[PDB]
Amino acid sequence: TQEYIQTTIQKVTVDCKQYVCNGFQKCEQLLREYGQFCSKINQALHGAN
Amino acid sequence: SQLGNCVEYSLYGVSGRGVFQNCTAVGVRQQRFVYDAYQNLVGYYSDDG
Amino acid sequence: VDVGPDSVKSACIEVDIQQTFFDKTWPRPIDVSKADGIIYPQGRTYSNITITYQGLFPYQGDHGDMYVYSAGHATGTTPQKLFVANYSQDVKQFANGFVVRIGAAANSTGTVIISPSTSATIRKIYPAFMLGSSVGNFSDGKMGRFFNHTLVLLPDGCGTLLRAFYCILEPRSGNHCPAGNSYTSFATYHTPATDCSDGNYNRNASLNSFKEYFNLRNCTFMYTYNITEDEILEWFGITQTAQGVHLFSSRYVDLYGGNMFQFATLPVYDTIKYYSIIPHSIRSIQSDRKAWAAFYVYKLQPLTFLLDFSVDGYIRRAIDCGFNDLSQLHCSYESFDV
Repeated sequence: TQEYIQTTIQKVTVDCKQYVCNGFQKCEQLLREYGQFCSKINQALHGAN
Repeated sequence: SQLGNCVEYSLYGVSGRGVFQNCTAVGVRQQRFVYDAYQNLVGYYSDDG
Repeated sequence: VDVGPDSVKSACIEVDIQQTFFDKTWPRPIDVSKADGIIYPQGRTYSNITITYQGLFPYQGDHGDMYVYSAGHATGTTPQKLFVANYSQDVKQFANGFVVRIGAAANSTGTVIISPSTSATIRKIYPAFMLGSSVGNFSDGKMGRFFNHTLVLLPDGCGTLLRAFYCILEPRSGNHCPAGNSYTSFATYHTPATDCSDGNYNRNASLNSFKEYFNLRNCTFMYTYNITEDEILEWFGITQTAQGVHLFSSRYVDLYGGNMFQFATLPVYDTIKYYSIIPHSIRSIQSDRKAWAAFYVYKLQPLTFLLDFSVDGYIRRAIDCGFNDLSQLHCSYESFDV
């Protein structure tokens, strides 16, 4: 009987600031009004990894 | 004259609802409005001293 | 605004520019961890918290531009020629403004610039600035001329007042003046022997020397601010918004701490694009030369800093969140300890 058990997933991190705004300062300025969004993305993935 | 009560306030354009209490000064006096880490107004230096 | 009479002298004092003597290496870069160069968030205060904040800050590690004022030439008891650096011709782009570290070396033994073998205790001296919208050259081709209205920040009274004025500077045509013969650089000066009496300081000594090189015309304002004398390191800053030019200083709010707070707004609405340091030379006798502290100018930019507010609200420690990857880490967790 063959059985596969997954023990891991691929670990991924995201440069959220770059993902969302691509280096554009106007975007980054607007992104700040959404709070520490990217800190949350990074911390959630860091823990998951 | 209204310490301990819930009041509406408008202090030099800053407004909201809250309860004022007499307490020890923190922060820079010259800046008038003391904010917390979530940007709520948490203290105030009044013109009555 | 009436800013007093024009100078009546037919000539300016000759200025000796010898940059070699001012090419010193005395680095004092911004240490953000010690909260150097920080202008306090303007409309509010915080207590006992660590938060990130967006605003105009100097970069961590920025050496800035060092400027040092010196004693002029002398022969015994009769001061002669002024001795300066090539500062008036060194025009910088203003951009978002700047902060200045003033008197950092005070109380240390230093050098008299004009005489490298002579040592003296270093004393705080205040920077002089010329700022404006447009620049170009003077009659003989040297640069450093400002056109139209120019903002001049000129300390006076032997360091007891800051005089801020916005006016048109009309070069005078006399000997060694910018529209005349044998021009090198304009410079301001004071003569301690007659200007810095223990009691009555000459509150117009530097203004009067400025006036020897330029006629002040169409002044829209002239303001003075008082400075209590001390040898304490202080910070000065300048920014510009739609509301005018904002002058910041640590001495009226956080004298010992160094955080800068706004003390004045000037009605200067054209955009400042350029600035320069007005060289200053002290007409001391040969036997009484002092070492004057260098000042450092650092440029500001819209950076995010992690700011550590103490219980008393002052910023004592900070992180420049774009300095390096380690700094980015601290900022993302909004903490100095991760």
